[PDB]
Amino acid sequence: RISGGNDKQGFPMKQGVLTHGRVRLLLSKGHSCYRPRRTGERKRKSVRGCIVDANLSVLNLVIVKKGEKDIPGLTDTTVPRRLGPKRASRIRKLFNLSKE
Amino acid sequence: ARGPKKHLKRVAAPKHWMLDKLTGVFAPRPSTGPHKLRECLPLIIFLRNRLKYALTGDEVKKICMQRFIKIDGKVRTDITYPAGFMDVISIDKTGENFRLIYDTKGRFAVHRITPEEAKYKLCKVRKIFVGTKGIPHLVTHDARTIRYPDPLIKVNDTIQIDLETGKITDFIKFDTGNLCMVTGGANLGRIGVITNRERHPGSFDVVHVKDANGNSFATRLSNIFVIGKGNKPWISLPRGKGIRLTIAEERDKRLAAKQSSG
Amino acid sequence: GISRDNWHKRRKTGGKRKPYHKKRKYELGRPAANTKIGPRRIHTVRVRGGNKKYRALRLDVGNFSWGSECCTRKTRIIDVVYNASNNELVRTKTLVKNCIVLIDSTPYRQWYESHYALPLGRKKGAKLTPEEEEILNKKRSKKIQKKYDERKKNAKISSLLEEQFQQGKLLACIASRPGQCGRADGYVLEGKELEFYLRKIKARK
Amino acid sequence: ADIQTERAYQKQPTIFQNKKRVLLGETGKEKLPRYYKNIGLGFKTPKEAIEGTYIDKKCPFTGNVSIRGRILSGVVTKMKMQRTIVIRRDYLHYIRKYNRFEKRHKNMSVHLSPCFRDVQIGDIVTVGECRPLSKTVRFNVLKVTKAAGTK
Amino acid sequence: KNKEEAAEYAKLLAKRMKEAREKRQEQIAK
RNA sequence: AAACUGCGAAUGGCUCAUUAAAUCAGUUAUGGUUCCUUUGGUCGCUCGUACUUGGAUAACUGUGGUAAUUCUAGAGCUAAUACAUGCCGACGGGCGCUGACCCCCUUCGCGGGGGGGAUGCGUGCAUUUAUCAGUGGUGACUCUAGAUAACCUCGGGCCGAUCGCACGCCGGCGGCGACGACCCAUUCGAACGUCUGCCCUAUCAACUUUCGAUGGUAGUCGCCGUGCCUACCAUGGUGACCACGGGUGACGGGGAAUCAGGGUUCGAUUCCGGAGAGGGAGCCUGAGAAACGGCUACCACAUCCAAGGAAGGCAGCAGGCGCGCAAAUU
Repeated sequence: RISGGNDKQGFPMKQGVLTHGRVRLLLSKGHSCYRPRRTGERKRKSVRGCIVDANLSVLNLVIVKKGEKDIPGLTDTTVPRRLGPKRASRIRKLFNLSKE
Repeated sequence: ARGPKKHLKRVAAPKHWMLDKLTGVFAPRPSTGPHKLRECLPLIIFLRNRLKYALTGDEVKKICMQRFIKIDGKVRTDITYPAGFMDVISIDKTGENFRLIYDTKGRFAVHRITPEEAKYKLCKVRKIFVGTKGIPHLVTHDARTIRYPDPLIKVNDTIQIDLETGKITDFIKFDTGNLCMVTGGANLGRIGVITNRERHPGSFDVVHVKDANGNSFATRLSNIFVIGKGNKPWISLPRGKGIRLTIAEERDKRLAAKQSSG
Repeated sequence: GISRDNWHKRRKTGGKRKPYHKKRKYELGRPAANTKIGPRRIHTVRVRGGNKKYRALRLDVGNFSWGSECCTRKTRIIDVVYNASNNELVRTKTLVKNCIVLIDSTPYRQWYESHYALPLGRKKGAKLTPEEEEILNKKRSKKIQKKYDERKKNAKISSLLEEQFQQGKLLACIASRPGQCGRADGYVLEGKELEFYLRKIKARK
Repeated sequence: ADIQTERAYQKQPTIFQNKKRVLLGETGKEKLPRYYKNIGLGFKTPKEAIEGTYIDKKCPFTGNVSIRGRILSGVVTKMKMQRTIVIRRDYLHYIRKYNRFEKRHKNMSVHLSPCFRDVQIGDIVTVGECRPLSKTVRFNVLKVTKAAGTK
Repeated sequence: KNKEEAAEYAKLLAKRMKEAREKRQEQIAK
């Protein structure tokens, strides 16, 4: 799955912008590619279009369906899963616990 | 401009705090509370400037955060808490209680009261209104809302409330012959008997007051605070009994006291 | 933006005014809520002090009142026919206060049927719809019919009100501000007010 | 003497005029209830306000205004506006250097209710302060005193 | 607390209104 | 420690450019508005999974892009005081209703008048369209309170889904707190009303009214009153008692420089009020800003650049340059 990336200048690809190059958006809280410094602050930033072309420095991909072969450093390796649930409902759901 | 101010310049502070000008630029800006900014006494002023229990504001903060100060029976940790007229300050560790009463020079006197008298206070009622299914209400000068008041209590009367329960114990009607105190203006701090009230519709009423020694003065109705029924007070008056002395008699008493005591 | 200050205005003598400050936030104005007729669409605008105003943009339902009978029902708004301020507020059909509207008469008519004990009125063409004549004829005891008769004794509807009830529409006045509260409420026009507004609409047409 | 001379219906908002009547007990226009109040400070409501028919939302007696603040006086100078008149207030201003005064005046545009009829230029009018009624109008005529040089 | 305060005020109001009625009767006696 | 959340950052400090009934001062009003916080503090007043509910996301771990910033993307986890759409609890209710049963006063002829009863309807002052009492107030309300008919917002609406070391009571109860939250109380305010008072100038005598100029009516908008704005209507409104126009090396005041008495000058400057943050303009958040040690543009300057781009605002404290007769320590 194409999950985004950065262009030649490192600018990230915004999800909704349907273009090939770069645009300047007045971003705010709740948008990607922006972290507000103070509450209510909006800043205009340059972001890359979500359409993939050759003028990208990196393109992030997510494996959603495995094949018949394991990549030497991507699938055989088992990065440990840690930090189990904390909310009591999540605890009794994950371990499949009843009311009592 | 742009919202409320949080500072108070030391020279813009109320003059009855008796602050001096060389200590600092700022005065303790009293916090919002039951009493107005210009007619209150911040707890730091009382604890440091009057009682001299503390030398700096930090020591006042230590005293207050040790939960030693009770205003109207409630522990108050705010050092700029506005304490005002008839408010009871009780310090249990040292076992003394004070009532904030104006002295005859318009300033809050250090008036010590017995622990029996520290269980109540007098509150002048500011408005009476009916709300929430025909339930009468009562607003005092202390910003206390007391539900279900006596139907005979009207505006400008003063009630007596027990501090522990916060309920009306007794009340004095506003009428001629009743003792009163002046809480604002030139005659602020004076105690006398109400003799006559002049009503000016659409404007401020004028109440005329006579001292024990027959001195007669007047002030606006909003500045009148009736103390007791008739000429006897329901609270203990300060060292001066509300009599304002002319500067000649003040000087004469000072000279006589200097002569007699060596 | 839009300002409501008075210091941009000429003096009473007619002299020009020189501003001593630039526009303040508390002097602002906002675009009008041209509340048209359509499916309910209300936008919320945050105002001074953190309170909320309900900027209604589309409304087709309102809580109108029949003052003489003291019967207020939720009713559908059909049309606007008179505006005492601007003609274009009728041509473009915007709901503002004190504008004359056409509302349905079905809830008031149905309540009147629940009131109905009157003698023969307008029942010529009939309706022949079953389970509706229960509310007019019914089976009832003696004292219930006595109460209904004593209610009929004081039943009196104006001829103009009848003529409107035949058409299924009623003339009403918007007594609320839809652009500020989000509600288009009011009262049904009756009496000399109804006559006056009928003359106004007739002369306009 | 039509009252409805505007594009909207003119009526006192407080008075409900659509109450159900009785046919056998009604012959001609029975009554239209009149809303009026007595303003404070000892001002008596004029008769023409109580038994009149005019609709004035700025009238101190039959309108929505409340009189509060300054009670002033002046002489009527112009009556060329609808329900509004211009009064002139003359006073003497002290100049301390010369120990003398100078004549000065200010015109106030005040609202005049239709309860005061046949008010003439030169009459002394008592005005009361109210909320801003227009751009320049902040006072309402409360009592009209006929000039000494009148009929 | 609400119930008790309402009851106490009802009793006080009954007393106050009864004394007002008695005072009005005494005034109209003269 | 980090990070999410909350709060503050709208105070303070600086400067006096603009500004001549403007600001400001005394006086008065808000019965024409809003108000974080403090303090009293309606907080079982709703009549048919509650022994605790749900997408998440930071910190953290890892993969990165860009010459560059307090730039940020992708992936793996995990919380709550961004947020409750419960009615096991007052659960018998009470109150007001489109009415299947009931009994009476001289009488077997339609007789005028009384109380219970269910499937079927509803039940709070912040939100607008309603009588007699008109609970309690004001000088004065179209005030407050009450009653009936209804309504109640995609961008919903208040009636609590959480923490605090002692060990204690005849599947249950309990004491102190903390934090929230509608709404009432002017605590701090703010805003808007011009009652009176301001420098020089007529070589400024008439000014305002396609563009609101003065008023009226109805609305829009606004927190509210109001030509504040719109439509229609009426021609008004202000001036030699200086309007209007121009100038000011004009921020206003408290106040400061001689004492005969009277005055003449000054007040950028530590207190109060106002305004501004290079010049304009427009906004987000918020109770409060048209905020600039917030954002977004344009105008004028100006910084880094790998030339793709990115980042600016000392009339804050110090310090530089410049300007100058003229003013201090990074």
